[PDB]
Amino acid sequence: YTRVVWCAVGPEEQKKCQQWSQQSGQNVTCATASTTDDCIVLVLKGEADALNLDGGYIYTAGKCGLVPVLAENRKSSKHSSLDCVLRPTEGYLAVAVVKKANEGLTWNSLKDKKSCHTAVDRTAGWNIPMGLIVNQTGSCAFDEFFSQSCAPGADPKSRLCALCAGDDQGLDKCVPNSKEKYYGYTGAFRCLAEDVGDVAFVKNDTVWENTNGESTADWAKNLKREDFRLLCLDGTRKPVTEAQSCHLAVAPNHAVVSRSDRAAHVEQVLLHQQALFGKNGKNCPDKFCLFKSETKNLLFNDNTECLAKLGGRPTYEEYLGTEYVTAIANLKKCSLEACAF
Ligand SMILES: *[C@@H]1O[C@H](CO)[C@@H](O[C@@H]2O[C@H](CO)[C@@H](O)[C@H](O)[C@H]2NC(C)=O)[C@H](O)[C@H]1NC(C)=O
Ligand SMILES: O=C(O)Cc1c[nH]c2ccccc12
Ligand SMILES: [Fe+3]
Ligand SMILES: [Zn+2]
Ligand SMILES: [Zn+2]
Repeated sequence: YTRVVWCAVGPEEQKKCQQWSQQSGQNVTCATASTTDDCIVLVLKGEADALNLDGGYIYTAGKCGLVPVLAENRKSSKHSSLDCVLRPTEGYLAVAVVKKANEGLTWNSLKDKKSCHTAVDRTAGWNIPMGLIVNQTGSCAFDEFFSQSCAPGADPKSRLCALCAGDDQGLDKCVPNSKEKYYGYTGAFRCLAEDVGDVAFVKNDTVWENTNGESTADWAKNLKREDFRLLCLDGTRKPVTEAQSCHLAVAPNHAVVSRSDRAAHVEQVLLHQQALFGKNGKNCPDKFCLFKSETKNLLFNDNTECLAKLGGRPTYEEYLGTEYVTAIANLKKCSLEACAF
C-alpha cells in the first residue's frame, strides 16, 4: 500500500538501494537507470517515485512538473536551537580548487588549462563555472575554453571527455554516473588530486572530506589541505579555510524530487525511513546507514545529517531561488518553456 520505488543511478547506487530495500522489508524497492535524466523519465512515467538530485537536475525535473519534497541538511553551528528536520538548509559553497604547487594559476589564467567537472549540468561542477565563463567570455563556445576536461555526460569523443577514465576495464568513459572514475564531487576532486586536470569545480566540503586522513581511499590518504588552493573571482588564491570569502556561488542543497501527485506519500515514507536509518536512527550504525558509503556519495551525500522539511511549500523555482534560475536559463540559451522529454 505505502510502498516507494527509488531510482538508483548506475550499478553501485543499485547495490546500496537493494540493501536498503532488504532492510526496509520492501517498504522501499529499487529501479535502475544509467543516468539521472533516465531516472527523471522513470519518475514521469510512474515507474519510479523519487530520487535525490543536485540543483541543476531539479531544474530539468522542475520543467517536467516534478517537485522538491525534502532537502539534505548537513552539520551546522547556527540554528542550533532547532531539530534537523525542522532546521532550514544553508546551501553549499561552489569552489574552484587547484594545487598550491601550481603557482601563478588564477581565475584569470584558466583558458587552455585542464579542467575537472562533477558532471555536465550539475551546480558546482558545471552551471556555476561555465555560466561565469560564458559571461566573462561573451561567447557560447564553452567547449573550446579548456584544452581538455573531464565533464561526465558530454560527447565521449569531444575534448570535454578527453580526461575521463571510464571504469576498471576502461569501459564507460565519460558516463554520468559513478562507474566513471572522475565522476561527481569525489571523482572531480580525484581528477585534480592525481594531476590529470589543473582545476576541479567541486563544493567546499569535498576538499575537507578527502584530505588530512578524512578519506581512507588509497588516492586520498596522503592528501593534505595545505597543498590546495581556492581560486577567487577577484584574481587571488586563498587557503581552503577561506571558503566563506573565496567561492563562485552558494548553491541550493541537493533535494529529493517526486511527481506532485506522489509527493505527500514519498515524504511520509522518507521521514519514517530516516527515523530508522538516519544519523541516529534505530538501525544505524547497527544494521544499515542511509547516509553512508565510503566517500562515494551514493543516493545521498555522505555528510547528510538528516532530510529536512521545506517551509512555505516551495515550487522548484522558489526552492532553487531566482538568482540561480536566471543563471541556468542564460547558460541554456548557449546550447524556455517546455519539458525536455
Ligand atoms: C566547508 O565544509 C566544511 C565541512 O563540511 C565545514 O566545516 C565543518 O563544519 C562543522 C560545523 O561548523 C564542524 O563541526 C565540522 O567539524 C567541520 N568539518 C570539517 C571536516 O572541518 C565548513 O563550515 C564549510 N565552510 C564553508 C566556508 O562553507
Ligand atoms: O534552501 C536552499 O538550499 C535553496 C534555496 C531556496 N530559496 C532560495 C533563495 C535564494 C538562494 C537559495 C535558495
Ligand atoms: Fe551539487
Ligand atoms: Zn558569496
Ligand atoms: Zn511559494
